[PDB]
Amino acid sequence: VPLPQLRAYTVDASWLQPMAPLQIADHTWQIGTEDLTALLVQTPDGAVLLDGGMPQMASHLLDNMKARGVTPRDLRLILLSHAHADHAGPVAELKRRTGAKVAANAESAVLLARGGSDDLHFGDGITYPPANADRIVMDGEVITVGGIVFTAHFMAGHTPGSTAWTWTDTRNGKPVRIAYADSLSAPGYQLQGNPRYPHLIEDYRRSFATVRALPCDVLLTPHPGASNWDYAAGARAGAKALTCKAYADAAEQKFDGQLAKETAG
Amino acid sequence: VPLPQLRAYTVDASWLQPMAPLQIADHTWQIGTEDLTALLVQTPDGAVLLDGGMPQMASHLLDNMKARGVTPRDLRLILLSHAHADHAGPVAELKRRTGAKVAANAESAVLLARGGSDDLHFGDGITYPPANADRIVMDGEVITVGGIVFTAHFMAGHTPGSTAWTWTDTRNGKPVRIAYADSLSAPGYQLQGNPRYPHLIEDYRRSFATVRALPCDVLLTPHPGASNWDYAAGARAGAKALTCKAYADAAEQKFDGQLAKETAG
Amino acid sequence: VPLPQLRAYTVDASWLQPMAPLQIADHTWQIGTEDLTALLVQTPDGAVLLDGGMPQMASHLLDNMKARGVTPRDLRLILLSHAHADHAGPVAELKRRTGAKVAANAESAVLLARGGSDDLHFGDGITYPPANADRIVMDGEVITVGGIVFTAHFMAGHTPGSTAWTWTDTRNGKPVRIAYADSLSAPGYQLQGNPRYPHLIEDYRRSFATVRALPCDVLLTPHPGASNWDYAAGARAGAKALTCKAYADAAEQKFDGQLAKETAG
Amino acid sequence: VPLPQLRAYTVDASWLQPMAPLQIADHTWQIGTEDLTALLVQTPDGAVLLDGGMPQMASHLLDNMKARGVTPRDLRLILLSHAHADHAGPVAELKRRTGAKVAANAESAVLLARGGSDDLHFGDGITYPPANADRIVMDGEVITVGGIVFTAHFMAGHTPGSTAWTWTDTRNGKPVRIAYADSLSAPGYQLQGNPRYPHLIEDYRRSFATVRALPCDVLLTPHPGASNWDYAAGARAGAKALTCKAYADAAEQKFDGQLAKETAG
Ligand SMILES: C[C@@H]1[C@H]([C@H](C(=O)O)[C@@H](C)O)N=C(C(=O)O)[C@H]1S[C@@H]1CN[C@H](CNS(N)(=O)=O)C1
Ligand SMILES: C[C@@H]1[C@H]([C@H](C(=O)O)[C@@H](C)O)N=C(C(=O)O)[C@H]1S[C@@H]1CN[C@H](CNS(N)(=O)=O)C1
Ligand SMILES: C[C@@H]1[C@H]([C@H](C(=O)O)[C@@H](C)O)N=C(C(=O)O)[C@H]1S[C@@H]1CN[C@H](CNS(N)(=O)=O)C1
Ligand SMILES: C[C@@H]1[C@H]([C@H](C(=O)O)[C@@H](C)O)N=C(C(=O)O)[C@H]1S[C@@H]1CN[C@H](CNS(N)(=O)=O)C1
Ligand SMILES: [Cl-]
Ligand SMILES: [Cl-]
Ligand SMILES: [Cl-]
Ligand SMILES: [Cl-]
Ligand SMILES: [Zn+2]
Ligand SMILES: [Zn+2]
Ligand SMILES: [Zn+2]
Ligand SMILES: [Zn+2]
Ligand SMILES: [Zn+2]
Ligand SMILES: [Zn+2]
Ligand SMILES: [Zn+2]
Ligand SMILES: [Zn+2]
Repeated sequence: VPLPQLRAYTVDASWLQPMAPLQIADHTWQIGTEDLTALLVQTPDGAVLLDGGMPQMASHLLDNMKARGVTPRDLRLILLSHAHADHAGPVAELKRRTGAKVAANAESAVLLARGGSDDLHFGDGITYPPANADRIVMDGEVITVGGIVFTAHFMAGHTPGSTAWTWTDTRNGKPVRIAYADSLSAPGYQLQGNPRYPHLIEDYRRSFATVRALPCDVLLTPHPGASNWDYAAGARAGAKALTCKAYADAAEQKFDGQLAKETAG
Repeated sequence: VPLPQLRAYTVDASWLQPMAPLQIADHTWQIGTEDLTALLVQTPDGAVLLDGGMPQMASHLLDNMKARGVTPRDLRLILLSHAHADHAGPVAELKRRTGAKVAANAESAVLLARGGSDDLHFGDGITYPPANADRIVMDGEVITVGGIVFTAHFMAGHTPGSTAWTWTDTRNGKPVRIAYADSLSAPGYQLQGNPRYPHLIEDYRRSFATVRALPCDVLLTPHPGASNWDYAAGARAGAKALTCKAYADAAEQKFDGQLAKETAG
Repeated sequence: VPLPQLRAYTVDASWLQPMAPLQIADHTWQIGTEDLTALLVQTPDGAVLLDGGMPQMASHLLDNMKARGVTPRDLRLILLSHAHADHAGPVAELKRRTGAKVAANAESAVLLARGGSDDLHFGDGITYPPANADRIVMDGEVITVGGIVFTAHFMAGHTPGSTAWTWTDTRNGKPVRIAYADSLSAPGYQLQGNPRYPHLIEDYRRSFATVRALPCDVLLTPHPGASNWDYAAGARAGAKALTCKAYADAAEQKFDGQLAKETAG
Repeated sequence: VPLPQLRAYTVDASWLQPMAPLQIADHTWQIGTEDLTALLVQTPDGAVLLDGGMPQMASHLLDNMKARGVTPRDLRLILLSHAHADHAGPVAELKRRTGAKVAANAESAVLLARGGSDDLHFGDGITYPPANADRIVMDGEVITVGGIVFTAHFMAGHTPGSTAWTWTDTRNGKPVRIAYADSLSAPGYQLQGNPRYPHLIEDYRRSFATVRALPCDVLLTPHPGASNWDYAAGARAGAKALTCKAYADAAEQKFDGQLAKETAG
């Protein structure tokens, strides 16, 4: 009886289904797949990418950038929700193929630099090519690209370094406060008395309150389903989107249910 | 007119004045200099070092370890208060010369890995040889060596990764709850509206409350003067030591004064 | 049509088939699998591991170490042939679970730290958890553990950082010069005019000459088949082993054939 | 008697004396100080910087770049001769303040990432802010920016990762093959039987032959004096410059003399 083969990180096909760029606001586009968010924000001073999805999405992202008039040298900055393989997967390759630099908090930078290995909950089960951050950000710090101001809001829980990114774009000339809020799930996590994350519950509870209070005319999430987006629905892709308040409340109710089930288990 | 020469990080002589090991508790010793703490905790399962002081202290620390019966292979773990040159200075060299592995939180690990460069407040003015952490710890996580349990208590402010380490040793057979609380100073820092540390004030205030509540029969600090230790006073070195409550209260009063002076400046 | 799923690095079952420790010399043991070498050298001053095989082999290696009387704290040093997933796979996890430090040359250290990603020939197709080296070695440098002297002999080609490690053990009291020579294969490589490795051919040719001249009473290789070892053959496992001269000559003949086939292709 | 203060890395004033850009060829400029080379190559596709000199030179380099019409975003690539503090000093800060990415060989990348600490010959005596390489290059590999092709020629000795960079620019319309050859000095080095660099002598001898054979209409060196440049001499700054052949021969004669003196010492 040999040791088991390594198991590839396989996902639902919709997570890997390419889509053409979908406009969210005047200068903000969804350029990932049907079920994984990768946001391109285009400024006169270069482009920002928030998340890249899975490791195998790099070429697709570059194709969609080209379709939008963003060449590899024009990509200046990569920001991340959190450093798991299904959101930061292609960052190392993107850095090699573009001018982009990565800004992230210390927790996300440490996890990215180990390619998602030694995860607090997944171990080495879900890894990806490691990448280095070029700039470390603190909670509430802003990064400004072409007069678009991105604010980091730490919302630890799903990962220690989970971050919501907020900025203001326009839509029909009017300002739109966009909130890219990270995942608030705890998939298979041990929540209570976890020796690798002793204050997990307290961090999640603080993160629900953080998300509830974000400036949030439009909420987007790394898994669009979490905020009720349907990237395949065209002109109605965002019609059913949740508010940040509703997203936080739904995540807290689910979390409270998981806590109760863990106590019973 | 040439550019200025690089300026060495020079310190008061007492900070560099070697001392013989000073016993703090049954298995805990001060082995640094007169004015910089470096704590050696000896267990049947190897030795732990908390801080090393300045970069040039490595050989002295190794001498004091040998005097205590700790060879290079017996040093198993290095913990840090914070990753500035006067506390983590010799860690890289210690790792090369001993069996020791470094455990630190993500913020301290990132700063250590850049040798203290790009400091939020000091820039590149105070650097030291970079070192890599071998284990990343979360707030409240414990590390157990030979039945001595070290608990990390994050107290961000002086640096983002500032940590208090607590453990229980014995003294005349009775348990002694030791608290190695990090610095609570803000030397020359811009406190209000600091773009590199937007929530600095909130973090300091939370850290005062954290220090005030630590299990703390005996408080030690990286600069012994901060907790009223006098490592040169022999059998009375710890006689005047502050409680954790008094240390936090003194640090908060000083901080409030600095805030008021900054507003006036 | 979605993007392809990630493909796991799957291997022949014999590569993953655990075996009990097989004694090579008085203090040198094969403790990996039937078809992947992982050498444990036991000294009074701690144990050295040369290679670990595939990522999923860590627990098996630790079991075999325990069977040999080597606890996790007794493992002092990990050396590598080259930093591909089937030889350095479990190094990150071994470092987390033992006292071991990694010594490697700069090329191997860079590849290990990126977990085998951005490989000159494999791209990101064959990755593993990244690890950091604790000591960088130069060509011909020696590392001495308990009076066993390990000499590094660089033999670039299969990877830039490919290394042969030599040491002298005993067998029936007599000295035995052991040569752990790295792979000399070029599996699917573009050999001529490779922009990522312009001097590939020259390096391979120099490496054949290096291997031919190693001190080599007993040759071992990361894939035992390359040196005609059969780890499942018990008391005759090493009976058919090649000399270093024969191994180099066979590798050069195969390489010359591949060159000719590449020219024709 | 306290431990000694840290000693700053101080240098001759001419090494820190700013100069205005000095044109070497149509698109190649010396933009460092009077006695430290920092070469700016301007292409329609961005600028390349080869070396930056001392750590405190970053702002001066950026000023000279601006004077040349190169903004921070236009700097695309930093190449290095070798990763000592007087040549790679300001690279970390340049990466933070510009769009530049660093390409270097593995040896130079490892030394840069430790900020010059644990030097084979200097120990920790000469350190600088650590930086990460974005691309690793192999011997003979080319990097092309705006149709300027830079070729790496490894010339190990002064450091393991010492590199000569060659490219072709124009001067009065005619092609000029420029050779930026690294230092061939061994200042205070133990040459024979050095355990940290066993093949030092062989590497230096191979490097003399490499430099002698470089394409070399114009030779430049990190210390301009080594190639008989006088950056303060205006229109005659390069008039007395050595050929690559003469530079190698002078370095070999000096090296042979040092070998003989070491034997006598
Ligand atoms: C297990 C999911 C996956 C993992 C993760 O990011 O933790 C990844 C390692 O596989 N991404 C998820 C995340 O929350 O970031 C978790 S939760 C899962 C993702 N979407 C599934 C269906 N719900 S939804 N809201 O998108 O319609 C639930
Ligand atoms: C400027 C001091 C120094 C610096 C630091 O750690 O920030 C170091 C970069 O120089 N270490 C300090 C610390 O708090 O950790 C600061 S505060 C300074 C240290 N001890 C001085 C005298 N007070 S005491 N309490 O020790 O008697 C004040
Ligand atoms: C493609 C093989 C594998 C790869 C490698 O190390 O390059 C790994 C990424 O899959 N390990 C090999 C090595 O040489 O190190 C190559 S060669 C292959 C290994 N053993 C196979 C059968 N020959 S043998 N000599 O062992 O009987 C050939
Ligand atoms: C000791 C010098 C210095 C050191 C170095 O790069 O090794 C640095 C750590 O201080 N830079 C040098 C180099 O070669 O790269 C060495 S040699 C020294 C530099 N220029 C001095 C005068 N000779 S010259 N040829 O420039 O007129 C000799
Ligand atoms: Cl481009
Ligand atoms: Cl020892
Ligand atoms: Cl153990
Ligand atoms: Cl700019
Ligand atoms: Zn996730
Ligand atoms: Zn996810
Ligand atoms: Zn400090
Ligand atoms: Zn201090
Ligand atoms: Zn291989
Ligand atoms: Zn292999
Ligand atoms: Zn040098
Ligand atoms: Zn120099």
